[PDB]
Amino acid sequence: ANRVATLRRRISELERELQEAEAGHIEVLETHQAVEHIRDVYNLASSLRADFRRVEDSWREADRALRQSIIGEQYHRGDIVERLLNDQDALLNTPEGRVFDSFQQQLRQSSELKAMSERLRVILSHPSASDALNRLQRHDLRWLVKRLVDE
Amino acid sequence: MEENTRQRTENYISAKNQHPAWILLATRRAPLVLSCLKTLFEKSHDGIPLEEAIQSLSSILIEHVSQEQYDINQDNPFLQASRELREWIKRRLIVERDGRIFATDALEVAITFVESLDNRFMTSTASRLSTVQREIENLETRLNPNPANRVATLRRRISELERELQEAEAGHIEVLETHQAVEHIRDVYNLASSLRADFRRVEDSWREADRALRQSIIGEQYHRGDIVERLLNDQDALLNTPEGRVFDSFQQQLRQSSELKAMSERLRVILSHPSASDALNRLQRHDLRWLVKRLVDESQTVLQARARSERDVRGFMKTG
Amino acid sequence: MEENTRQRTENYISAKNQHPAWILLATRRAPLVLSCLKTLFEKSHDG
DNA sequence: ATATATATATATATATATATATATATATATATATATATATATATATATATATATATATAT
DNA sequence: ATATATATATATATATATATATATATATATATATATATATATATATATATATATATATAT
Repeated sequence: ANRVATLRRRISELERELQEAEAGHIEVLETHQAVEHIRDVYNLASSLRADFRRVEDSWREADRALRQSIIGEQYHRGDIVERLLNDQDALLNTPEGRVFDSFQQQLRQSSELKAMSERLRVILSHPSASDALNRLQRHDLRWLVKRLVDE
Repeated sequence: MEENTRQRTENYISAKNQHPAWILLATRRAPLVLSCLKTLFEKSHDGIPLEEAIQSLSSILIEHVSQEQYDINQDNPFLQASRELREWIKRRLIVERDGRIFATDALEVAITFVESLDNRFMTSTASRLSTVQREIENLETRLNPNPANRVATLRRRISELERELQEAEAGHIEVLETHQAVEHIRDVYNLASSLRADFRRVEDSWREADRALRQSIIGEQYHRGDIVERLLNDQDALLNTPEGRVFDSFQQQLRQSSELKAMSERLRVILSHPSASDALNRLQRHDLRWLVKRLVDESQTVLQARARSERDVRGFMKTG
Repeated sequence: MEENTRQRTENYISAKNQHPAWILLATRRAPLVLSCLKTLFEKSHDG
């Protein structure tokens, strides 16, 4: 009931915005606020790239721990046969691996990524963006999807 | 210009030799100082009454009696705390104002670095990839003024929402599984807690503008020549473009009390979910619970500071 | 947790001595190293 | 006239030896800087005595 | 009622002790830089062994 009520209020709000738009009450952001919004969206986007280098370290640490445990257990086969029969990856580093895997599941919805890539270029084509972000930042934000997928 | 990189190297050298945050992290006692300062400022809501600060710092020093390697004396923790507070005030990483102590930008940056060393909240997450998607989708609709595009976007989003409503009517709704809820709560805490970051810097910017204005007035042997340009308008003389106007726009959103009323209930409702027990520790739950009031109180303090500075500089262009 | 009040100083003491990032910020040559590395990795994060 | 198995010639690849330059590990010396210790001076707070401003009690 | 003595409110002067502020000098730790020896790596000349290419020669 709460879900349907919230969606019913949201759809009515969108209808009101549509009614205003039909009347011609469009108001785009000035430069003063467009610069701020562009900077904010840049500061959010650039964080997606932050933790790729730590997932690798966590997985390597799990690998070293697993090998040391295997060597230490001089007389136990049950643990290794348990590991091998499991269909899951041997390096279940819960704190980082699972979050990264769920993030990858999102990265593979190419429909959203294409729209995001187009929107990046369109935003960077606006006159205000040249003042909001210097050259290097504009370049970095322009190639975000490519480097995300490559990493 | 490529020489900007060499200029950046010079800037880094200057920051190394002059910035309180980098200065602190290079000393041999930095771990103890940072731990004590964080333990002091962690629980607080708005500054610390100075006397209250002394007692808490002395109690913490007593918690560090076993740490005698840093000269933590048992004879009198009160005197030690009194000495330490002035030691840190002299380093201008904590400041004294209105009978209470605050943490300046340098200490905030240092603590953010230290506590982001190892166990920081993950930013590379599906939740943030949805957040940036939504935000970038929203920004484009407001960057272009074409009416056909706007109406098309609205009349397609209406169809999406209508389909989702029809599906929810059939009962196909679904809630977050425990791990998604944990991740989303962590991401939302990471977003919300960042609003409070820049209050300690707006004040520095306004003080910088005030000092620049006074230096410009005093530096001309004949003040009347320039005072005319300043006093010709009734608006605030602290016209700090870099941060003042951004903060003013942020106020222009804070004063919409309806959003705050909704947020106050929504945050506590979110914290009521069982998964919030695991996603956030007790301290983070406390900080996120009172964040709505904390932002407003901090904004009132900052606005009062600006009012004081503007009034007391207007009392200076006159009589000059 | 409550025991964090005491464990945090040990954690920070270990970090200041072990973590490469905090070691680098403590050396006397840090600014040059940071500027050179930032310039190296400015153009490309792909490796 | 082609396959199929030796034989010979040639080229390639490898091993040995030496010369030259560079990298790494270890040890030591040096310098710098940090932090501390020490010494001195001054500031602040409290206590006690006297002076100035104002009023009341005691003895006859 | 007169005459004497004392007390109350407030400040200033002087002394005592605590504490902070300032400066200097010192010891210490540490970073760092250098030097030495050793090992390692690359290049060139030559000897050695392997492999391939070409041709001869048997059998169909």
